[PDB]
Amino acid sequence: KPGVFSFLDPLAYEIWMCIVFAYIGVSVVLFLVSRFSPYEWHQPPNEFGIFNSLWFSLGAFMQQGCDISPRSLSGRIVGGVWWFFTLIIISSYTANLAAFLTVERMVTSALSLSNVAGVFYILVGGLGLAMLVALIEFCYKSRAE
Amino acid sequence: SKPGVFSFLDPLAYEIWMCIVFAYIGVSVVLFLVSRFSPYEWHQPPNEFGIFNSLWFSLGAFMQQGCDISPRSLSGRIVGGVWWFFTLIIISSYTANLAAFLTVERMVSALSLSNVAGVFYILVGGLGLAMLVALIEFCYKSRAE
Amino acid sequence: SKPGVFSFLDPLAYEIWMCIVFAYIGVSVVLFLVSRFSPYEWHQPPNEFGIFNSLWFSLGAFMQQGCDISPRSLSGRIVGGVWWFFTLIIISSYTANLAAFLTVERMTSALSLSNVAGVFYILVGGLGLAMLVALIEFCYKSRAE
Amino acid sequence: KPGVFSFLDPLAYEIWMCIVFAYIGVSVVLFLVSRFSPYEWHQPPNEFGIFNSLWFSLGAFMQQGCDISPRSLSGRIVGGVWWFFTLIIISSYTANLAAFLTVERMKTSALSLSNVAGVFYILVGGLGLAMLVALIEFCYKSRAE
Amino acid sequence: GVQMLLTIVGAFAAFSLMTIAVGTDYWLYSRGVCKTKSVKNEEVMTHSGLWRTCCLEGNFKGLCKQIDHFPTAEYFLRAVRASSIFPILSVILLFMGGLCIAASEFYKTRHNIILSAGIFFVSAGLSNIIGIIVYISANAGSYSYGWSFYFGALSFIIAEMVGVLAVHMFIDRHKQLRATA
Amino acid sequence: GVQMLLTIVGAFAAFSLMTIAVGTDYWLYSRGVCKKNEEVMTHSGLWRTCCLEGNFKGLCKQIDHFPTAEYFLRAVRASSIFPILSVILLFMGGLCIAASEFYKTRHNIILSAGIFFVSAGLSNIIGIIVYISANAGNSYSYGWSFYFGALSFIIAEMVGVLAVHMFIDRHKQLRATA
Amino acid sequence: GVQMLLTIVGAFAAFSLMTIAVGTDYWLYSRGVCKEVMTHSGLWRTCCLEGNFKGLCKQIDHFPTAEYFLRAVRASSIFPILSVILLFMGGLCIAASEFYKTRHNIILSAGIFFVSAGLSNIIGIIVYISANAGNSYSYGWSFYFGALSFIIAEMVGVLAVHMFIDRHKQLRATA
Amino acid sequence: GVQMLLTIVGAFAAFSLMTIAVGTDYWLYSRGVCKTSKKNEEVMTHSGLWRTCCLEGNFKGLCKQIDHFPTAEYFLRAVRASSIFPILSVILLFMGGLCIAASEFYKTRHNIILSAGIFFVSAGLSNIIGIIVYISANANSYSYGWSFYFGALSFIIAEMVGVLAVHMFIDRHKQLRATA
Ligand SMILES: CCCCCCCC/C=C/CCCCCCCC(=O)OC[C@H](O)CO
Ligand SMILES: CCCCCCCC/C=C\CCCCCCCC(=O)OC[C@H](O)CO
Ligand SMILES: CCCCCCCC/C=C\CCCCCCCC(=O)OC[C@H](O)CO
Ligand SMILES: CCCCCCCC/C=C\CCCCCCCC(=O)OC[C@H](O)CO
Ligand SMILES: *C(=O)CCCCCCCCCCCCCCC
Ligand SMILES: *C(=O)CCCCCCCCCCCCCCC
Repeated sequence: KPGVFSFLDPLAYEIWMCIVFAYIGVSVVLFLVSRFSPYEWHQPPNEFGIFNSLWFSLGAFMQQGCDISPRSLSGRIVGGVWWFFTLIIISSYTANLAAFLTVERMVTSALSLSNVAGVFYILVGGLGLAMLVALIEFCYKSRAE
Repeated sequence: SKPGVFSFLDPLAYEIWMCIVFAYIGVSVVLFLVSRFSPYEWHQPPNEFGIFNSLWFSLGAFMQQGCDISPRSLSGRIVGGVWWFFTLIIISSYTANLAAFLTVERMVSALSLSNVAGVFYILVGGLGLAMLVALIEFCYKSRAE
Repeated sequence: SKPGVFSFLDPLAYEIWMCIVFAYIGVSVVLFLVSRFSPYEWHQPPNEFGIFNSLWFSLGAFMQQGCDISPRSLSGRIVGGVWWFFTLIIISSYTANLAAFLTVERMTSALSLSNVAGVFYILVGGLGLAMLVALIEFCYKSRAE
Repeated sequence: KPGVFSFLDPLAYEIWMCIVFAYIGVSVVLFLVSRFSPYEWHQPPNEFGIFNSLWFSLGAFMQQGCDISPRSLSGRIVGGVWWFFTLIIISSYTANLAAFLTVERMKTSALSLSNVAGVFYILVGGLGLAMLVALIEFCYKSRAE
Repeated sequence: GVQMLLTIVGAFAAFSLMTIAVGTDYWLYSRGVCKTKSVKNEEVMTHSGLWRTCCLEGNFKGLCKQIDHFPTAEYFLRAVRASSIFPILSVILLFMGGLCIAASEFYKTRHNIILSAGIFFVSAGLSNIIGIIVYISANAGSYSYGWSFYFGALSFIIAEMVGVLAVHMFIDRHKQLRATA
Repeated sequence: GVQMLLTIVGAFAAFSLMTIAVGTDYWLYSRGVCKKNEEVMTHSGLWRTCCLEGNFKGLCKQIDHFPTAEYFLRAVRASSIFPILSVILLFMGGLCIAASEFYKTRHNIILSAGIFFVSAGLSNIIGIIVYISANAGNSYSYGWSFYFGALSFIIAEMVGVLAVHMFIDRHKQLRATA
Repeated sequence: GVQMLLTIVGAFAAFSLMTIAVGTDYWLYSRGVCKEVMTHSGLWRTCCLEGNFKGLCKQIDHFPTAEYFLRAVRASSIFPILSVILLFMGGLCIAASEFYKTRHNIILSAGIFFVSAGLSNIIGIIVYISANAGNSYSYGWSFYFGALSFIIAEMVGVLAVHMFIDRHKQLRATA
Repeated sequence: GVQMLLTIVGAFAAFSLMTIAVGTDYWLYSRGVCKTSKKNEEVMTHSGLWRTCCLEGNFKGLCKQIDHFPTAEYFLRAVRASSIFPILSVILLFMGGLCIAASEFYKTRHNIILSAGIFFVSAGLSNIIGIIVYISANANSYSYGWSFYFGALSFIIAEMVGVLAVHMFIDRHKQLRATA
């Protein structure tokens, strides 16, 4: 039986720790360039604040939908390199995951739930955390009233 | 041999295909809950994340295809951010494990329409259901006037 | 071992490619129909799903690209949902089977330009056709002036 | 030891060079067919100048970017062919990479930071370049007051 | 006016094309036989359609046999493939689309007889996709499709184009009513 | 209200199904011993595995458990903490429903009901996942008790959205009066 | 204006570079026969590199239906030559744009010519590489001049379109 | 007000963490030698950026040097030996703190605060490169040590100070707009 969090095997511990560091760095460089200059504020020149920058850098990495898109030169450079980074990494994961599966299957074979059971705990755990965060916000404002 | 009509669901076990539906129905409801349970937010619904648009969002996020409206609060984003991670692994596990089947069974000592013929019936069947839903409404709206 | 111009179509059989075209022409028409057939929704186009935008949305969906217009009714969304599922399976099958075609050579090297050169021809051909379609119109407008 | 820039081995140097040449090409054509018409400017007919065309093309190749999409037959032919080109090429890189990993290019191991190392230098180098571009623009504007 | 003329011509074309496909035999240039048992076989090129199969070449050029479609989820496929319900239901739906189009030329007041035509044509096209897949899928478990199969494929395109055109006509009628009221 | 009736009926249904599941022994039709022996068909469950078509038809024996990270999962599956927890949360959801019909000025009770039902659904998912994952170490088919638990989840989640709407409607009415 | 000067200098650079490329002999440094050692081949001649002779610009045996069409193109080199023609025609237009100021529709013609010239050069590169891939080989200065010409031409094709746009903006402003 | 307080404390913490990291020797718990016959014996060691100090065996405490040099590969080794990037982050964080200190004295030049923001953000970027160049050059088990985590933690504490400083710049210029 495989480890609960065995879906993180097609990449090394040092690549996940570095992906998080690169994510944080990109989201703080994107914010910086967009909003540092005081010759663009009217209201803010764009919607790329610190909170939104994390969201757009997480969304970009997950190859998901849009809410905003950089419109400056400096900001677009950050976007471009981040998209290229994501491409390689996501391709590498899928490619190396298939390697793991194919070599393991040569030494039906439909992926059992035990193989991918940590993405479900994380999912329900995040849903649990999300509700809790919402209720903390609600309780705070409710008491203030 | 004779690949079964629904042989495109092989790359993942039955319990994964079941728990994905459960997780989808759960993420949508939790997204609906956090977004629209705050009496201290409506000034007229704050965000377009009702119960019917929270299922479209989740469906779009899983299928990859889909980019219309994204959460804008802290709670909603957490929900969408774990869902995005969930989708990534699951959609990279299908592809990777599908490749293993198509490689391992080839090494043994071009996909045909039959292999992917249970996804065409679903597509065409869905179009039929859609035309029945639309026409039903039309009829019910044309009778009342 | 010998490469062909249009050898990027090898994974999916001829019939699969043919039926994808038929399903694209079908989803698009059906999407148009539902959206715009009801005479109890216009007040002007209730949505942007004409006969031209529907074709673009279907093509977009399949190519895993952006969402200019997004379905909002119940019948449109059903059509969209099944189309997104079809696309997913089909695009995962191409990649999965291409990884097989590039391993276990039966009668590893870095893909050369000769393997993906038919695509470049189609790309340049499309650009040429687009410029023509744009200058034909231009001329037509010019004479009317 | 796996070279720093070992994320470019799937596709040949020519393919990489030709992608860049085709990217420039597509961008120029998408700008031309969209803005040359004297009978559409009422205020340009759309946001597809030479800068946004490059951004659209770049985003479309990376499988990200939901800023804008063409709204003209001439500009939608370019879009469609570019999306098709992208699909093939990105699938080719994700499939040929899995061939390299699965078949040792001399059990399986987990990709190490050494393997995907030039994608973090590019990213960090790009972030540096982005800030530099931003600061020089701000410095220039600050010397113009 | 002109839009209805295109629709009429296109309606007939798709119906005609599809009826010529379901009736002809030049669907699949296979490699089989044309005869049965006797008191060896002759594997020669055989243009085989839906119902009959004549040997293009060979000593028995022009002898058509009755395709034997029955030599859980596989029985159902055979039955559908054997009865060609989908390629025959497309012909039934395209014909009903023509009746609806013709009826709307004598009863102009009823605007809902034009929408019906559109749905019939669109649904006929969708039934001709299941026919294509069923055909190919069942035929699987060297060949070259012929002109009869391409008329069936071409019928779809023509029908779908008539389908959108009929929907456009329906909308146009109702737009006139929303401007004169 | 008609909406209130749906919630009440749906709440009871969810609770019923889930409790019937945890208590019955028809979760997984397998082929193993029930008392060196023979592998007759059996209908295992959560707390017991009772062979079905066998010489000792109707003999039921406590599921043999425990035969640090692996230790944690064993304890979670053995105690069925999650399946049981879902029942408890579903029960409390019903109590909240049967409390907004008396203290109908608070309206936070209905929101509690919603969260309880929605959180009882999430507990149910983890219970299913833990059950499917411990059955790792050929003829494993799922029975009606397993599908009653799964059916409860859907029924619970539907009550959850319904309750949130019921809560939202209360506040919308209060907003109009102001 | 400043834009016109660049459009002219750029056009010359593009045309000149590409003409040099088509005419030179240092496209791909290979290892083959020159009558087996290194041989800097080109588009029309494969000239020997070092050895008993060092200098012998032999001809290419381009011809030792998906392999006859490719060969025909590669051999005739239509596409590389076609780019040169289109770059030349774009230059005439710029020059004609001075004399016949009134006719603003000549500037756009130059833009299309330059843009289409780049697209012909793209097919050139692909056709060349694809057929020549029929040994450690490296691309010489001549090949990069061809590739650099494409870039310069595309840049002169956007600038021309801007100049055409600006013409019409002045027409729509004053009137 | 209190926003500046966090920045100062956070900037000091980031600086302090990184300096400890570089100077210490507990980066990589490997299994190697610590002594420059024809015999040998590999025992568990806690490597660092400069010295490989043994923590077990008869050589417990003997701190040997590391011959990083026993053209892509050369460049990697050259950078990894001098620790340019890890030390560069130290230099940048120290300079970024000077700017914040310089603020109180010169409260009429807003570019003092934005300078701190760029140094702190750029200090984080150097830290990323240092981690990568240490993990790539270094490549039978290993497990990074608290010293390596003080580096990683410094990056986070320096990126958070970076955004905080940039907000201070933004906020100050916003107050000027109001006065106008
Ligand atoms: C308004 C919306 C308009 C959207 C417009 C988008 C157009 C995209 C076209 C892609 C064609 C790609 C497929 C090309 C198939 C070529 C087949 C071929 O060459 O076949 C060779 C044969 O198999 C052996 O010789
Ligand atoms: C507005 C649009 C323009 C602005 C946004 C631009 C974003 C750039 C994106 C990706 C390129 C990243 C990779 C570039 C370098 C890859 C090739 C390379 O350096 O390869 C070296 C190798 O050693 C050779 O052998
Ligand atoms: C606007 C706010 C932004 C959105 C914020 C939420 C986004 C969450 C995304 C991904 C969660 C990934 C969780 C990964 C957990 C991995 C588990 C782990 O640490 O496993 C260690 C391993 O078991 C050792 O052996
Ligand atoms: C309002 C927005 C909601 C729109 C929602 C659109 C849903 C369409 C999505 C996917 C199709 C999935 C269909 C799956 C059909 C079942 C397949 C099947 O029966 O597989 C055999 C067996 O179950 C295996 O063992
Ligand atoms: C409600 O009042 C109905 C108005 C529209 C009627 C359209 C014609 C009937 C529906 C189509 C008939 C079925 C065709 C496909 C069958 C497989
Ligand atoms: C319509 O108004 C035509 C007159 C205006 C000129 C528009 C077309 C100019 C470009 C002609 C084609 C250039 C060469 C194409 C083949 C490479």
